[PDB]
Amino acid sequence: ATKAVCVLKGDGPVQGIINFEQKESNGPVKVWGSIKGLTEGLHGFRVQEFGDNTAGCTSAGPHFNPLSRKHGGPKDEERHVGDLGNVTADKDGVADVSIEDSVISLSGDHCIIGRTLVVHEKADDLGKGGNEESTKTGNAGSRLACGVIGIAQ
Amino acid sequence: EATYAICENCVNDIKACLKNVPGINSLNFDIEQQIMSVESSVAPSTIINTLDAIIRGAGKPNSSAVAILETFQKYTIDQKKDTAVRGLARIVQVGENKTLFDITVNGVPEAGNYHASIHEKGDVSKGVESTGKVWHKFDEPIECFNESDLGKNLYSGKTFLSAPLPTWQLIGRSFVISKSLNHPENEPSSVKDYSFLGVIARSAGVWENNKQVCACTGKTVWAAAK
Ligand SMILES: [Zn+2]
Ligand SMILES: [Zn+2]
Repeated sequence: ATKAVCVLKGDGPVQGIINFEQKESNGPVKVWGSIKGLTEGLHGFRVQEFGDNTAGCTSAGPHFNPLSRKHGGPKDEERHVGDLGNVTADKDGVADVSIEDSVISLSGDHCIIGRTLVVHEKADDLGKGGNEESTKTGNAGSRLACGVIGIAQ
Repeated sequence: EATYAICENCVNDIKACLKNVPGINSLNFDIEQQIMSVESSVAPSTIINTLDAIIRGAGKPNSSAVAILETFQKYTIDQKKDTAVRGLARIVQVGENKTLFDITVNGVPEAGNYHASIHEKGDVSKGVESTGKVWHKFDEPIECFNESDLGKNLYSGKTFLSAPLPTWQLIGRSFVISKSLNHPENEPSSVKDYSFLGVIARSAGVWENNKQVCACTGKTVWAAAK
C-alpha cells in the first residue's frame, strides 16, 4: 500500500482533498493537499481510531493511538499516531498542506487507511495545554470536516 | 459465529422465540451490553426475522467495517437535496475468510434492482470514476421496490450480502451501489448509471438498533426504512 487519499467534507464551507504517499513500508509518509473554507489561522488536524462516521465523534473514536500514548504535537516524542498537529489557513481561507510524518504509515500497526482524517475549528494545543483534555485531544474545538482515508494505489 | 444486538425478564423472552429454529449450535447472552452471540451454520436473516435484532460487531480487532453510501453526481431524477446519503453498509467478519454485509437503501428515485460491488480504490474524489476497477462483484441484487418513508416517488430496499473475504481486505476500498438509469437521455452528464458509494471504513461495530447516519453536527440526516 503506497498511496492513499481522503476527501474532507462537512456541513459547511470547509472541504478539501488530502493525499498520502509512502514509497517504503517503513519510510516516511508524505502528506499533501488543500483545504478551503477555513478561517485564517491554525486548525487541529488528526486521524481518528476508526473511519466510522455514522455517529460523528462517537463512532470515529479517539485519536488513532495504537501505542497508548498521550496527545502531542507531531514532532513530540509523546504523541498519538494520529496526531498531525496544525494546518494553517491563509487570509483567503485556504490551508495548503505539506507534511512529512514518520509515525503514521500506510501499512502495519500504524496504518491509517480506513480511518477518519479530521480538521478542527481551533488550533491543537499540542498537549501543552494546562488541563487533562489537552493531553487527550489537544482542545481543537469542533470538527469542521472529515473523510475516510482510502486506497489510492 | 455472529453477534446480535437486542432487564432479566427480557432475556428468556428472546431465547424462547428462537428455540424451534435448527442449525443453532449454541446461544450466549450479555444483557449488560444488550447483545447475543450465536455460533451457527444458519442464516442471520433467519435469526433476525424470527424476532427487533441487528447484526453487530464482535470484539475481535479489525473485524468490523462500515460504508456510508452517497451520490456523487447531481441527477435530474434525484430531487432529494437535504442529504446525498442513499445507503449504508454494515460489515462484519463472521468467518476466517467470511464476511457479511447488512445493506440498507433508502431515498432512491427509481424502483429497481440495485447492484453492489467493491471497487479497488477508496478514492471518491471523482465519484465512481476514481475508484478504479471492480474488485468484487456481488451477484445478489438489492431489491428496491418498497416505497420509502421519505415520501412518494422514493424507494427503499434491504438485504444481507456475503463474500469469501476477510474484513481487513476491504478496508480502504470503495463500496459502490448502482443501477442503470431508466432515462439516460434526460441526464445531461452523459451518465448512464445511478450510483452511490463510500470508502469502506474501520468501525468498532457497536451499532445501535436504528440504521442511521448523522451529520458532523450530530443531527440525523438519513435512516434505513421502517
Ligand atoms: Zn492526539
Ligand atoms: Zn425488561
